Amino acid sequence: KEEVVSREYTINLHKRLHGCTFKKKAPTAIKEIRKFAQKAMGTKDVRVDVKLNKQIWSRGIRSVPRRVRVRIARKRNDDEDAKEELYSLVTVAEIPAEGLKGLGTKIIED
Amino acid sequence: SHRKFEHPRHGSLGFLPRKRAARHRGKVKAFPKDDPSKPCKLTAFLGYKAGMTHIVREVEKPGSKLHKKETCEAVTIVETPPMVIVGVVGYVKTPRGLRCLNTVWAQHLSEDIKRRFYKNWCKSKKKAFLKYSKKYETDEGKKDIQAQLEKLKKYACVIRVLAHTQIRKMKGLKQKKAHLMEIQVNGGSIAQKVDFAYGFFEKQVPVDAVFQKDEMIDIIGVTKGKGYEGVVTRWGVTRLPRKTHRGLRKVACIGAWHPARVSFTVARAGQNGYHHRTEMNKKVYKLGKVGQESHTALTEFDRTEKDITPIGGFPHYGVVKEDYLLIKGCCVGTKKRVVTLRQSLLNQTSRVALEEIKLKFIDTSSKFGHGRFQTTQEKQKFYGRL
RNA sequence: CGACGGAAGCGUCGCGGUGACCGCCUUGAAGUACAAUUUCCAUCGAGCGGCGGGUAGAAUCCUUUGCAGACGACUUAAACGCGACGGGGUAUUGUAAGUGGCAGAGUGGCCGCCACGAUCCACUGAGAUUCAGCCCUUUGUCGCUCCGAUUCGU
RNA sequence: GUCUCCAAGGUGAACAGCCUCUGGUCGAUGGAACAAUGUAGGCAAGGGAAGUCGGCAAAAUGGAUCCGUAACUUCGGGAAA
RNA sequence: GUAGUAGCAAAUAUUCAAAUGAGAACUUUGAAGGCCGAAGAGGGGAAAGGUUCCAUGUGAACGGCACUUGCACAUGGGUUA
Ligand SMILES: [K+]
Ligand SMILES: [K+]
Ligand SMILES: [K+]
Ligand SMILES: [K+]
Ligand SMILES: [K+]
Ligand SMILES: [K+]
Ligand SMILES: [K+]
Ligand SMILES: [K+]
Ligand SMILES: [K+]
Ligand SMILES: [Mg+2]
Ligand SMILES: [Mg+2]
Ligand SMILES: [Mg+2]
Ligand SMILES: [Mg+2]
Ligand SMILES: [Mg+2]
Ligand SMILES: [Mg+2]
Ligand SMILES: [Mg+2]
Ligand SMILES: [Mg+2]
Ligand SMILES: [Mg+2]
Ligand SMILES: [Mg+2]
Ligand SMILES: [Mg+2]
Ligand SMILES: [Mg+2]
Ligand SMILES: [Mg+2]
Ligand SMILES: [Mg+2]
Ligand SMILES: [Mg+2]
Ligand SMILES: [Mg+2]
Ligand SMILES: [Mg+2]
Ligand SMILES: [Mg+2]
Ligand SMILES: [Mg+2]
Ligand SMILES: [Mg+2]
Ligand SMILES: [Mg+2]
Ligand SMILES: [Mg+2]
Ligand SMILES: [Mg+2]
Ligand SMILES: [Mg+2]
Ligand SMILES: [Mg+2]
Ligand SMILES: [Mg+2]
Repeated sequence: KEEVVSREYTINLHKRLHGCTFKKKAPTAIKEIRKFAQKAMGTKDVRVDVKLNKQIWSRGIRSVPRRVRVRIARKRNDDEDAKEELYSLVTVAEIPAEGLKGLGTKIIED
Repeated sequence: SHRKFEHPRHGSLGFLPRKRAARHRGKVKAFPKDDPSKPCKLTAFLGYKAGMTHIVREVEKPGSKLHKKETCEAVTIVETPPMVIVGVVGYVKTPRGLRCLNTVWAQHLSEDIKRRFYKNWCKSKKKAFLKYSKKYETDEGKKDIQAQLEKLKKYACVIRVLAHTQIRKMKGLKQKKAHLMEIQVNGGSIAQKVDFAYGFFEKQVPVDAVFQKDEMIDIIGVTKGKGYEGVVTRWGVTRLPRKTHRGLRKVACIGAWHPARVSFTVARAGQNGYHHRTEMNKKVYKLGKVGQESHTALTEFDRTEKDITPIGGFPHYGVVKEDYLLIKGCCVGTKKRVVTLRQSLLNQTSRVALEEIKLKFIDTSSKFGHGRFQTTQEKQKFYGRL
């Protein structure tokens, strides 16, 4: 519909990382988030903000958060002969006072 | 020289090869012997394995320790919604066995059955039976259809109906492609069989028309798959001593010097499970008819209002809402696997076969844990409505 | 065309149409010089150029599922349902954090107040987790509905 | 395989093991699956060496304080009996 | 031929962003998460080696995957009693 769109998602990392090897759990979370953005935005080029990477690794390589609230912003790449026209930027999102209860997908305005 | 000590061989050579079955739906290898003096009746039915539970009943077995006592026995729930007849096929007895003579189909076929004829239904143009269905629309075409039926009445010796399941009615299966099979018609003359089959075109046949309560049936299906497996698990050979170099989960000697070849009777690692099996003498404890008290888990002794499905649903299956059969013991295959029910080929005369079942209690607690509440209301009342 | 034939019927029979043979008549054969396969049949298969009629699909790869699985393979799904959240059901643990307490062995100051205190009690069978191969599902939110590729014919 | 110098904090008897600061370093080709067999590490109802040439292997015991400690003895020990 | 087969598996571990480059899982910077844990994977020296030291640059080969990399190759510099 619109190439430039931003939304906030709640990713359930617990079920995606179930039974994963400890030494690959947090690294696998990065791959799962990258895959999640590709399906939710249809853009192969996905960039993970350093703050989100910090949150993923906050509790070490084993204990990744069960659920994470992230903002995915699809935007146009404006560099000479970019491999892809668009790319998605995944960043951390604020959690309301009530937490992740009753919180679905939300579209962010301009 | 002779083996030092004698024990029976591990495993059965009557179930070889231990390969993956070339089919997913259970095939009926043999139908019951036909008795012309009896009314026309179907001999088989398709169902889906929903799950297991246990029941309690008072045994009536004179001379037994359990006489007038209560026994707890496991049972399997098989959801058996009515099947739809969509065609008829006749076979002629030849010196080379039965040969298929002709196949007559019904005018209207559901989308679920038509999916069985495609590998990608959505991408196709869905042309199946479109031209065939048109000849039902003309007088000359109708005469041809009737002529084919008369041809079966004259030459056919075995008549089977084409029936498919209404798989859409069980949303837990997540499948829209129905299962089709040939079900033999026993009883009556050949003409009656054809008239019996043609009369059911596009109509539904309930499971109660095939089976009933307290009778012995055979269950046919494909066992649970388990992939590549070693000899110890696959064949039951004993493990080697702890200090065995290069591993102990093996057969030590796979053959004498002569014959200078490995024999087919020696245990070898390979595929385990997903094998075709035909299990005999499964007693029907209960037949649940939708819209009737028989569909609920009520008994003459337990008046608690509750359904057959345990609270939380049958794990990996869902909620049973259609007709179902309660079968003593265990059934082949995983949850959701299509199973074939067949009438017994033997004459059931043993006391166990003729025993009249009377259930006292049917457990409906959650099977996803150590369930202690038979109903959701009981659980809610326990926690002050939680 | 009609009837019959189901053991592999693919044939038999009847009626009608049509050709040949036969019947009658006419005409010819050689110098192909003394033999040189007596090429010509039906069994399908056809391959082509034309003249008519007929027909207007699938499979596989990519994706998906886990009733399957070493890899292949297999069972599912692909304009409406599916997918991502969330909710409910179910289950595991055992009562969260915060607040309050005239609960607490006692102890240190001040003139009952104040400070310290493991633990205890109330809110609280609470909180957390629950398909990843659990069940139901819009009360509610959101997305996607198909760019393609490889082949296959009596 | 190859001589030697410097040597922090916590726990503790301890330059034991375990964790940390200074300094150093992520150098061991990577990716995807989670079959058999294997190697390394575990656990297990009831029985408890019936296994096996043989308790092989593993398990059990383990620190400290108090009590208590036999035969035998070269009178010292045995003894952490 | 075997055969694109046996095989690459000890020493806990990598991840994100950006820069550079024809080319980045492997170079550099920053951030995070780990390890050595002072009888060290830290800081020196004796033997032994002999330029491996430092800067810049680099077609190939070599560093048993790869490299923009370097204890490799090329040019120059460097050891004061
Ligand atoms: K022998
Ligand atoms: K068994
Ligand atoms: K054994
Ligand atoms: K609390
Ligand atoms: K409580
Ligand atoms: K293994
Ligand atoms: K023994
Ligand atoms: K030296
Ligand atoms: K001097
Ligand atoms: Mg047979
Ligand atoms: Mg399996
Ligand atoms: Mg040995
Ligand atoms: Mg269970
Ligand atoms: Mg939920
Ligand atoms: Mg699923
Ligand atoms: Mg101390
Ligand atoms: Mg120490
Ligand atoms: Mg034991
Ligand atoms: Mg025990
Ligand atoms: Mg004992
Ligand atoms: Mg013994
Ligand atoms: Mg013995
Ligand atoms: Mg030992
Ligand atoms: Mg002694
Ligand atoms: Mg190899
Ligand atoms: Mg090796
Ligand atoms: Mg590897
Ligand atoms: Mg290593
Ligand atoms: Mg590395
Ligand atoms: Mg260590
Ligand atoms: Mg450490
Ligand atoms: Mg020292
Ligand atoms: Mg190399
Ligand atoms: Mg250098
Ligand atoms: Mg050099």
